[PDB]
Amino acid sequence: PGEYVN
Amino acid sequence: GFWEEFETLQQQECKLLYSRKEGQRQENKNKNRYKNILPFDHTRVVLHDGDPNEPVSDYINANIIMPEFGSSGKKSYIATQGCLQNTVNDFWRMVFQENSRVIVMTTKEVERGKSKCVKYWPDEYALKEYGVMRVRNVKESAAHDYTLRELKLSKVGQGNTERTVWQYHFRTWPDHGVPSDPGGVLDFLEEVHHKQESIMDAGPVVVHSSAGIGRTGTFIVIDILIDIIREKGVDCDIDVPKTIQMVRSQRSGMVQTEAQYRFIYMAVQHYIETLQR
Repeated sequence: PGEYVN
Repeated sequence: GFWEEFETLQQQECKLLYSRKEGQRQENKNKNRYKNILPFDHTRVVLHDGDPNEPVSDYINANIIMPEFGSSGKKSYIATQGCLQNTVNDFWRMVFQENSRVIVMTTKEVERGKSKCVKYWPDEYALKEYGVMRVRNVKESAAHDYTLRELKLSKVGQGNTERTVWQYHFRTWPDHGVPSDPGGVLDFLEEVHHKQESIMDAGPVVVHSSAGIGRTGTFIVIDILIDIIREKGVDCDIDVPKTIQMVRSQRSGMVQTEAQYRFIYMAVQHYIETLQR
């Protein structure tokens, strides 16, 4: 899983 | 001011910091595309009827979004992320359980080399089993900005559970930013709305994007606001911040960017101007 900062 | 309004919203997040504990459980870690984007426990879609050998079978990264506190399911939405390879079966369990008959996909499967949604529908005319669910792709209808897929969903081994699920797949949203004008989205949303309205017992409309918050929140908030204008007319009160706050009380971070915020206002204004013509 990762990181959504768009 | 749009810039001031969106900044004020981004600051107000500290009071919608509701628990997200189920999505943080070890068993659910690999069911989230993004470690930090999780459903609130109190509005999450709880999946029933799971495989009794699976210790945790009740989790999907998705929340019910009601435009108003009393909303029927037919007037509600499910905001969710695009399927992961290991959550396709849970996605169809959700669609079946919630009686959803319309799905709004806001991404391609892949954009800029990254998976935004694993394909969860069969090729046209084909039949696939996804766990206990069976799906036939009956027909695809291709429009300029979107493709409609008529899917028939049923539970394997149980007759008379079949229902049609209409997947509206928006295909031209830009890889970065938002469409420069809302005409395509407005025409797409009009078809989605009439389809949902035409189905008697329909459950919530499922709407998804890579994380289930940015494009998903943009489409849902536009749809809510246009439906207010449908009921109340072009001179009604429209409060974009308050509507964003309402959906954000039900899933964190809905509407991610200032361009999306500006796009919502533009979509509503264009909807109004087409009516006034």
